Amino acid sequence: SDEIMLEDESGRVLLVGDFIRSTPFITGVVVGILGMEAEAGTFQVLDIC
Amino acid sequence: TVYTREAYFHEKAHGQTLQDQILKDQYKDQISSQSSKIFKNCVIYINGYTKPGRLQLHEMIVLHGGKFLHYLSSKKTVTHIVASNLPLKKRIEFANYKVVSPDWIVDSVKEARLLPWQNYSLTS
Amino acid sequence: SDYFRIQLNNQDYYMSKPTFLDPSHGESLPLNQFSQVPNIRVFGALPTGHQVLCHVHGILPYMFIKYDGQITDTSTLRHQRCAQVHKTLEVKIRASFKKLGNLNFVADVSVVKGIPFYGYHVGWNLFYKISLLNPSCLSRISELIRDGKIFGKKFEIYESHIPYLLQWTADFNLFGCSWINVDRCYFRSPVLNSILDIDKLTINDDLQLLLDRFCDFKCNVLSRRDFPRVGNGLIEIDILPQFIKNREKLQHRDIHHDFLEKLGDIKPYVSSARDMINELTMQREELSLKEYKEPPETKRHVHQWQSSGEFEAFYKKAQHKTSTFDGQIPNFENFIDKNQKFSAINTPYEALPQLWPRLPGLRYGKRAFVYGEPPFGYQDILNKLEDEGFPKIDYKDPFFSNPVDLENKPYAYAGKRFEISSTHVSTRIPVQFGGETVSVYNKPTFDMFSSWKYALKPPTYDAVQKWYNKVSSVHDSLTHLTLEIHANTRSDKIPDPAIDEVSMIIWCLEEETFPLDLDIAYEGIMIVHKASEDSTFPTKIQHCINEIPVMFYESEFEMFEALTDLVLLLDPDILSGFEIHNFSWGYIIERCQKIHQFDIVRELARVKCQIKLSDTWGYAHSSGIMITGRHMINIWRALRSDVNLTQYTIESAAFNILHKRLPHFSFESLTNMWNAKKSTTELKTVLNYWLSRAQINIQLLRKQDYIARNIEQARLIGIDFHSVYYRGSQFKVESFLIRICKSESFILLSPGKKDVRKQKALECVPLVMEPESAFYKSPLIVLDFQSLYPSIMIGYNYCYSTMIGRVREINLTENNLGVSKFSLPRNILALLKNDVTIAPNGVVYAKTSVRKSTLSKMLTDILDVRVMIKKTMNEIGDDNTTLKRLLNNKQLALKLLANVTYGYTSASFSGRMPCSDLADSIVQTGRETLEKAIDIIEKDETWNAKVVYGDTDSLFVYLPGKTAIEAFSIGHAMAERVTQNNPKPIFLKFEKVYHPSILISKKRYVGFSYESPSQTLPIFDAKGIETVRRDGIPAQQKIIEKCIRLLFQTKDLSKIKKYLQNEFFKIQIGKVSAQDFCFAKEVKLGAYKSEKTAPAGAVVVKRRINEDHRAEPQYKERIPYLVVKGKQGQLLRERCVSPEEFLEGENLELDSEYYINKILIPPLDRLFNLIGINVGNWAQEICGEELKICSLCDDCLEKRSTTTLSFLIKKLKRQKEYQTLKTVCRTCSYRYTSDAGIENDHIASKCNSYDCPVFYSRVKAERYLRDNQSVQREEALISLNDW
DNA sequence: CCCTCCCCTAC
DNA sequence: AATGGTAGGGGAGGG
Ligand SMILES: Nc1ccn([C@H]2C[C@H](O)[C@@H](COP(=O)(O)OP(=O)(O)OP(=O)(O)O)O2)c(=O)n1
Ligand code: SF4
Ligand SMILES: [Ca+2]
Repeated sequence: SDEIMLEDESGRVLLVGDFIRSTPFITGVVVGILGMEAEAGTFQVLDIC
Repeated sequence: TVYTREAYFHEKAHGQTLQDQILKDQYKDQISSQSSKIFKNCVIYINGYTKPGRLQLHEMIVLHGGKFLHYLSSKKTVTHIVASNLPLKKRIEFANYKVVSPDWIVDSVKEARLLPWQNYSLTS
Repeated sequence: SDYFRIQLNNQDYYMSKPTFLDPSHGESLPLNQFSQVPNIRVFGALPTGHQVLCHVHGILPYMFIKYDGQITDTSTLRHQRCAQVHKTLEVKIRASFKKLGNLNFVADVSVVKGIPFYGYHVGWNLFYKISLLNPSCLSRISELIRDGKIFGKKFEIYESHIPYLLQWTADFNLFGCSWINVDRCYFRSPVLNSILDIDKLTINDDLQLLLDRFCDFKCNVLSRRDFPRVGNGLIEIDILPQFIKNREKLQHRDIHHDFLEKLGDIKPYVSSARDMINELTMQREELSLKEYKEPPETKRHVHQWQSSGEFEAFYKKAQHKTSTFDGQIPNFENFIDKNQKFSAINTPYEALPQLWPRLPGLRYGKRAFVYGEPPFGYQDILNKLEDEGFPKIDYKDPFFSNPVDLENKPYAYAGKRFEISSTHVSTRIPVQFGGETVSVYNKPTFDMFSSWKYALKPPTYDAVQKWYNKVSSVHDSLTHLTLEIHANTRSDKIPDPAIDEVSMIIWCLEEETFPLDLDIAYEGIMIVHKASEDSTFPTKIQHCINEIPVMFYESEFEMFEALTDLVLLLDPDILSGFEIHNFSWGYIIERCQKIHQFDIVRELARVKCQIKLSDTWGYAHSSGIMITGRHMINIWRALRSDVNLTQYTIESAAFNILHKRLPHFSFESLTNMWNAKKSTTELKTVLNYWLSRAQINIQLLRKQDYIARNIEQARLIGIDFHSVYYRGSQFKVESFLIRICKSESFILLSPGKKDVRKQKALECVPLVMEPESAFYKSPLIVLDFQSLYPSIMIGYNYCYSTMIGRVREINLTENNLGVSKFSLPRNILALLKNDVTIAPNGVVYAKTSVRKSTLSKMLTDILDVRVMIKKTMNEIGDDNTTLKRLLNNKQLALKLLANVTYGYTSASFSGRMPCSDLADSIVQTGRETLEKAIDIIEKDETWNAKVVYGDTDSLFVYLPGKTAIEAFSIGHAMAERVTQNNPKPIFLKFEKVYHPSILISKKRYVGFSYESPSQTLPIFDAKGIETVRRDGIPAQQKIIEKCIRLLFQTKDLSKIKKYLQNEFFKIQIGKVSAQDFCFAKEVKLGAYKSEKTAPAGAVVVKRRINEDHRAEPQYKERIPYLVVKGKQGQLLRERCVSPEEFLEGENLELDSEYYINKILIPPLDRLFNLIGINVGNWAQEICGEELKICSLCDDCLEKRSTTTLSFLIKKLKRQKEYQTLKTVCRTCSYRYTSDAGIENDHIASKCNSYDCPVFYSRVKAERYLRDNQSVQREEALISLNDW
């Protein structure tokens, strides 16, 4: 898996965008993802919390 | 009832006994009281390779009295057991039993009298 | 090609009302019609890959009986007699069933000629040809006829044991899993059936061209009203026997009616072997190999037996008895009755077209004396020493590394003295001059100021440096489908087809052999999910999978209907599953039959209508559930038959074959992870779990090549796909015999059960020489005949058609031979005074010159195929290990087929055509050949070799001190000489050589085998010993193998003793994996006389059944169990600790003493008593935290700085081991979880697979951490640190 | 101490 | 409801 995916005990969606690409991440932590829905079943990342 | 397999061996033994009796009846050339009852009330089972070979010693055993056993199912219903070679484990298991060389039957047939197994014992 | 081709996959027969495509009249009774006629349904596949249902009409089963008439009839009384006998038989049969007309049971009777196959018959024999309308009643009618229920006399029946389908295939030259050729066919109502989208999806250009060429929509298309579609296939067709072009290609020969072979007037007898040979040659040509050839050698055989003279005298007496008084001597030309007017009658194959529908240098010195030359040389010394009486090579007997284990006791066993001496300098005898030892008697006198120097050389510089340096566009296969289920059980009770519903079904069609390339993903997931449940669940599942499309249905019934529709659309030929009895298809069938009240078996079948009773034989052996038009296999049973595993578990099988480890979770874990409102990780884990199960099963079937091997076997034998693994080998033997013998107008006897039971017993047995229990240090040459019994059949001409009778009791009135009694001609023996062969038991057999046997031809073809396969196997060395394995499997199958062909005789139990005399002669001549080979080997003075062991064909030749190099040539010479002295078909091969060999008893030997001189690493070969037996435990097998290897390599008993002591100490302490100490014995619940006589595993099975009735093991299924410690006098069956109960037991300890004694002492003693030592002596020779003998903290000496260090070291080691085990388990569970973070370690710890040692190690580590000892160590640490 | 039943293997 | 024979050995329970 070369892409970061989000889960909140209800579903899993794909996260895209250069904001989240240039940031290391480890499973078990929670962040606030903000953005707009992409053309496909993916969520764009614009700002993070 | 069901044939199964345990009764199959019993029927096979009965058929072998019947065939031996038929062969004895057919072979009437044996002299009376001579070379015909030397192996009376004696059961001989062939074990392993024998120099005369089985189905030839079998005829000598059947014609000259006694019953031939093909399967040593029970150790009580056998008097003499014939085996040219015996391993150490089988020698230990068959202790106190009369094990003789296969030449004993042919020697008794040639001599026309039952021969003791003291001299013809497999041991020593 | 120009012929319609359908691959005969499955065949079935059903009764139907007569039509104008079926014969409605009989030749014997033209005034009576047929109430019903039999029809054959064939489920075939076109070369394009599309399925097709084929209906075969006009095929009527028939049987033969003795003719009561004469050969002088004027072709008019014969018809009246046939009509009378037909009427009488029909009336009697109908009365038994409980003139009129409307024939329903017996169709027609005719008079045909033939040659009986049971015995030596030359002249033409007339036989009745009774044709039956109901094939299902063939056995009943045969039983009625054989008992004389219809006729007054007990008429013998002929050709009744052959199945209807097998008889039809043999008559029409049909082969299973092979193309059928028809010139024209009658199409059903629709040209392309469309259940849902079948017609549109499966339409292709090839089908269009085929239907345009072979159909015109004016004549081939049948009426909808009279011929509706019955099969659930794309296209259904109807044919006639005339249409089938597979016939008219057989080679019919009439040479058995007289002595044609002897008079001289006029190899691939089986057509199936040619295809296999061509395929094998094509396969071997892909590797740029050479051509195929075999150079024969001339045989100088004379072969009189032990009792040849008595048999010859009896034969002369019989010839004197059975001979006409003076008169003209019989001749081969005029022995038979010529001008017999036998041309009026018709041959059995010529009667088939009748009743058809018929549709429209250094100086010595200044003064030096030279001594005499040595008497010997470098090369002659060994020969002189051997001639002196000592072996050329003095192989070292087993010894002791140190004399402390000698014990100074006599080593003997069963009265045989054994001399064992150590190589240590303490026990080595001093060098003696002139035969007298020299030693010092006076006390040593040491002086003052004496210097001494060390003797042993130090390791060399080079050794230390070296140590540091190293350290085809045609469908020729069967479509495959796999199904698996998931059930939400309540608590821990396993799935139940009565209270538990199916929640998920996973299917994966095998894409390798699936044609038509239709629009599907080849994998699908079906899960029930009511709309009243939690929402967004389908989206979550789809996003979790994202590769395999998933279909969701509101109710279980809708899901089952969708699965049935998908099965109909794909129309797979094979339905599979690891356990299709308690799970997979069986669970779904049980659910539908119980709660849904739906007959899903009929829906899954390929026929809408016309389908009875369950078959216990199918459940016990294989393929318990039968679906019409499809073949189902119990894949776990197939793996059990193919590979010899110890658990036969999906995880265990995957690890053993595919080398993939699969974690196993309890059903409670599955039902807790499959619940709603759960994390996506759990759903992904369970979905990947089921997907991995299905894919692993598919890969297992692909790797084992079960489908391909079964298809090849069906093609070669001629039977259908199902009968290869469903029916026994007698079916294959009957098929081969019928196919071979139908070309010679042969008629086969069908004796009843009573005749087989009353047949002569089998007194003649194969020779099993008793071996000598000793350790053979010198190389042992083993010689085994290749296809000894088939070679005997080929050479001595032993077959049913070449038997004159037993040498004794021959008479011209009545003789007993096998299971039938016949009469001999007046001067048959006088005419055959030269072309006869006397069996060693006293049976006369016709020579090959006067009569060639069909069995000889069949066995010769089989042996040629096997020899070619073996040559191809030997020609490929390490190039492709899978091709070698496939060739080995094929040659094993061919050898098994030949053995079964032999075993068709001597079948006194469950035998359809047995013959005691023939099999007795075969085994007796085999024993005589073995005895002659032994005599030949022992007679030659060039080698003093004496045979010590011998199997039915194998011969163990001992070569004392032959250096193992000349042994190869010696064995080759012995094999060549024995083959030369034997007949032409009989051949003896060198096989392998046992350098180190141990002979324990009959059918039990272990040793190192050297297949070829070029081999450098010997291969461990074991037969019958506990290493290969599955009745023990893996630990004992490993211990025995290690001990045998050490004894054979180092020959030092001290190392073996030390290893055994270490293993015993480890077992007593408890540092064992607890996985290699479990037994694996199959249990048959319904095959036990009583509970007292039940096996140890039966107790565990009953205990598991008591707590839950759904845990019923399948027939012959291994049940693991262990033996925990118990009170003195307790029975072994009482404890019967299951591994699940043993591991869960808090205070359960395995019986170390019981294991160490009863699993190690007997086999090790048996393997070692031949040397002169017993392993029992070695076994018997072996308050406070620390080990102060005795001492709060339970420690006398404080030693804080050392005690706390030791405690910390032990705790750190245990913690590191536990962490490594947890990491390994997490990595393994990542396969399903697909995540390395939290909620995956919990899933990894949830695994409880009993086929993986990592789980046992983790359980042991957890027990050690939670043990009371760990608490004591912590308390001691706290007390010591309290300062 | 030997027989019977069950398990397993070799041909 | 179907089953190809032969042989041989070992271990547990009851004599
Ligand atoms: N299940 C079996 C195995 C063997 N035999 C008989 C017939 C065989 O001819 C003989 C010897 O069989 P082998 O297994 O030693 O091998 P083959 O003789 O079949 O041939 P090869 O040595 O080439 O493997 O024993 C039998 O009747 N049933
Ligand atoms: S135990 Fe650990 S390793 Fe063995 S299978 Fe289950 S998870 Fe994989
Ligand atoms: Ca062989």
